[PDB]
Amino acid sequence: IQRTPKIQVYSRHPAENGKSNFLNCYVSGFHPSDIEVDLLKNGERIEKVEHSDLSFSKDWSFYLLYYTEFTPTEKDEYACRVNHVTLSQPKIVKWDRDM
Amino acid sequence: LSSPVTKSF
Amino acid sequence: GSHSMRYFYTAMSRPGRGEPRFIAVGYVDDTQFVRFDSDAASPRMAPRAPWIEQEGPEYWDGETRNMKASAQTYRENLRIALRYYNQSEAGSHIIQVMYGCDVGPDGRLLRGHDQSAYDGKDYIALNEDLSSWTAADTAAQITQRKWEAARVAEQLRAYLEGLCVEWLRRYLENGKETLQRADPPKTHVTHHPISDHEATLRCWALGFYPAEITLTWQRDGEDQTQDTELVETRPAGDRTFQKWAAVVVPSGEEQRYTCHVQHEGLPKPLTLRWE
Amino acid sequence: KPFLSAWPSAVVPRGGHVTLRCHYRHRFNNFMLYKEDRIHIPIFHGRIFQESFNMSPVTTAHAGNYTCRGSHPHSPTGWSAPSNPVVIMVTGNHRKPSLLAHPGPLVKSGERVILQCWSDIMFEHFFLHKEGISKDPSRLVGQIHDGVSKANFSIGPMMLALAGTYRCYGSVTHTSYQLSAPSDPLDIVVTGPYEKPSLSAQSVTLSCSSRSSYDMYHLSREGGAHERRLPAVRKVNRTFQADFPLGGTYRCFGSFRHSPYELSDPSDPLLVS
Ligand SMILES: *[C@@H]1O[C@H](CO)[C@@H](O)[C@H](O)[C@H]1NC(C)=O
Ligand SMILES: *[C@@H]1O[C@H](CO)[C@@H](O)[C@H](O)[C@H]1NC(C)=O
Ligand SMILES: *[C@@H]1O[C@H](CO)[C@@H](O)[C@H](O)[C@H]1NC(C)=O
Repeated sequence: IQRTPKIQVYSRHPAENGKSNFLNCYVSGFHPSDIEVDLLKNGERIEKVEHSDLSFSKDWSFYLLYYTEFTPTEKDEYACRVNHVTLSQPKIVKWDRDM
Repeated sequence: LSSPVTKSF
Repeated sequence: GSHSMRYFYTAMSRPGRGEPRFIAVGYVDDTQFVRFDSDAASPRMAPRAPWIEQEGPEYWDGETRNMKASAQTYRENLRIALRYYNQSEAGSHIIQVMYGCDVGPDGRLLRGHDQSAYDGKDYIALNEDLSSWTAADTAAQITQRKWEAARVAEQLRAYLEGLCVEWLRRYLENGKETLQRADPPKTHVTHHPISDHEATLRCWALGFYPAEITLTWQRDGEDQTQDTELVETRPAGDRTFQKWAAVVVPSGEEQRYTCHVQHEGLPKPLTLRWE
Repeated sequence: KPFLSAWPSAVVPRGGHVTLRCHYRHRFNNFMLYKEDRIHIPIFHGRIFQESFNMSPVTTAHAGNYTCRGSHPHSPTGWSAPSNPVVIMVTGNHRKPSLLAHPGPLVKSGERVILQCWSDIMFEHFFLHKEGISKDPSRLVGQIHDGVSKANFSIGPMMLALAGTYRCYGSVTHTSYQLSAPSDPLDIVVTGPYEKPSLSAQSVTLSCSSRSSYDMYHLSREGGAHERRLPAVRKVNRTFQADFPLGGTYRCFGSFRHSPYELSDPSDPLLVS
């Protein structure tokens, strides 16, 4: 049995334009562990992207945090691209300041 | 400290 | 207290895509402090929190050796699981293990855990008495018979009662400023109109530790727990957490609703309104 | 960097089959192969393999040290870095060596055992290989003495992961990837830490029993020929017992289902008059 990943795209700190911040894509509830996650700037992959070590919750489903330094702007659109064996094509979840 | 106990299936 | 220490093992086969991988992570409460990955140049137990970095070489040597032994054992365990369920040798499979201890305020053992799963489903687990096992199927019954014959439960109990608790104490002491002092959530309420006849009230909690928190919406003092939207608690990236809870309200009834926030970093429970 | 693998085994007999797979960018994609003699000449004249390279039936020509490169068009070279090296060794080219266990094949948990490979033929190298899919051999240089060449492989500390069927091979100079026929198989078995059964006398019949739920029992005469199997039967007194109907010294082992290379600790020696 396989579980599709839940995705949250959000900033570490309250995002203000021009102020240095961190962009997070939190993926969770998925199984098995093999998964692909990219952070996107106007549809293009960010270079330096670090991630947490593979862990799982009490329901045995895995979770992972991918994060990158970024500077909040309204011109630039940031997003998260997640591919999993349960997904035919990779999901794009866009960063929204009120979610 | 992790467990030193072997868990062989 | 109360506090917990947990270790999480992930062992996975991936024929054709790599050699079997073993990943171990260590947690005190909600804070990861160690990791081990068999897919490195030279696999070693590594620090993942600043308050463990000043432990001596004996700690890291011992832990690295133990993790190497564990990695070998669980690679073999994958191979065994294949025979148990009569499965193909070309498939990818996963064993997961979590174990550890919950201690109380003074720092004495309250409960012990040691559970393991195969391919995301429960396999076998140590019972509360820490002397018996619960199996989910026949293969796990084989494993149970083995572990009973080998008296693994006695050893596990000896570890949970002894080293797990003491080292948990030492860890809690090492990073008390970060592990034993809760950080209250910075909180606020936002308004987002859906239509001209309804809108969304969203209650935000940010930057809190530990991860446990309660966010509830009340209409005239009564929980609207059915028609409320909760998100998973999410990590901010700096060992602190975020969460929010939303509710859909009729236009002009914003005054009737209140958001309630309980977290151990707060002296008194929090109540919030939008204006 | 691609991941190169051989299935089911890199150690493969002549006439057998082995498939090389190159996994790169989430695919078993088009790739080129390379030997170790000079690393940047693609074999079979730059042949780009579509799916995977099935060598079947295996000849001595397939033996060698392989590395693959996956196709990567949107890159300066158009091709990936050199993958992990995989050494294909072909067996069945010389007379088999001999493989011996010191002190014996039954090794109790935590301890060590010496697997000695030797031959009359002056083998330059010896290779110890355990039976199993995706297993790599160990190498030692042959020591020459008294007309025979030999090598001692150390195995320990004994765990289930180290148990199984072992075979050793020899390789003569100028043909390092060509191995001999396999030596006769040696089953290295771990004993313990599972609790020892009791062994007693009920013409006589030797009964070995235990409180533990062993699936079957093995009876063995110390200095005997073959071991005697007998399924454990769950008795009324909740003991699991086997009754071996019958001078010398006997020992009893317990074992579980689907676990061929592990036994309990041996029972106390039983003297039968
Ligand atoms: C296989 O090739 C690599 C690099 O070409 C080399 O490092 C390695 O020693 C070779 N393996 C053997 C057994 O010769
Ligand atoms: C190889 O192992 C056995 C027992 O140790 C014995 O034949 C011999 O002592 C060893 N050969 C050596 C150490 O050269
Ligand atoms: C259990 O019953 C058998 C007889 O069927 C007997 O030989 C054996 O001694 C008994 N075991 C114990 C511990 O009493």
